[PDB]
Amino acid sequence: GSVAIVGRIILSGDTAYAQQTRGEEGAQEVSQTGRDKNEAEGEVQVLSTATQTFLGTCINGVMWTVFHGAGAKTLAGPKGPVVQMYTNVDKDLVGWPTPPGTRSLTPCTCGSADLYLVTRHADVVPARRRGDTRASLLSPRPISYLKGSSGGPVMCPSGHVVGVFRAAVCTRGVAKALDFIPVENLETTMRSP
Ligand SMILES: CC(C)(C)[C@@H]1NC(=O)O[C@@H]2CCC[C@H]2OC/C=C/C(F)(F)c2nc3ccccc3nc2O[C@@H]2C[C@@H](C(=O)N[C@]3(C(=O)NS(=O)(=O)C4(C)CC4)C[C@H]3C(F)F)N(C2)C1=O
Ligand SMILES: [Cl-]
Ligand SMILES: [Zn+2]
Repeated sequence: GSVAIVGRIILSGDTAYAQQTRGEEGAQEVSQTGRDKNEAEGEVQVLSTATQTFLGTCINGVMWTVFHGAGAKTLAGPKGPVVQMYTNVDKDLVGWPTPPGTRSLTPCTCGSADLYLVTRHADVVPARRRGDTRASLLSPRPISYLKGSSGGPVMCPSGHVVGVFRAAVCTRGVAKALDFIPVENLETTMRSP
């Protein structure tokens, strides 16, 4: 089974919109055959396997997502399934060559502490950065609000990408903070010998 693109999260600065591109049947077919003839576009994709769904974020020519969503699976593409370029279980990180037609977000170099997560439902969730990999939510959220958004982007006010959403700091079913793979750690992954 392959990972399939089933939609994209269109970013328009302050707001986002979730556009579905595959229904359940089409999604399953793309994952089964590993072949996807739709011309992809955008920077944030909605991804699905046979059993799960989550997000992927295009950065530095690679579409990144979480290992706990994609495993080591191939990505369905126009020429057939595409093997993962990066697979790091320790970081819960995987990457494929960015699908043709997509574009990459720019890594943030402005150091702003005011961040926002874009969820799979196109919700924008403000957060305040707390160290390298964490950001505290301005408003607590039920975990169901954030489920399915692993692999989505954490952004700065200028529309730069700061990190890739990995996990929620969550007790008693309420998320208080975000854990994300910082963009600098993606560059390290692309530099690791
Ligand atoms: C309690 C909780 C919120 C469920 C949990 N918090 C939590 O563990 O907090 C601690 C303390 C602060 C950071 C974190 O340190 C531990 C690191 C965990 C990890 F992430 F690195 C991780 N590495 C793995 C590597 C290999 C195999 C499996 C792995 N499994 C992992 O974590 C698991 C999964 C991850 C998850 O749910 N991610 C999200 C999501 O949407 N997934 S998903 O799309 O629906 C779906 C399941 C389809 C793919 C974004 C959060 C959303 F729900 F908000 N988890 C549990 C959590 O977030
Ligand atoms: Cl990391
Ligand atoms: Zn920035």
